[PDB]
Amino acid sequence: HXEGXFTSDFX
Repeated sequence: HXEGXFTSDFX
């Protein structure tokens, strides 16, 4: 799970 890393893509 990308816990606290949703912005990963937004980059």
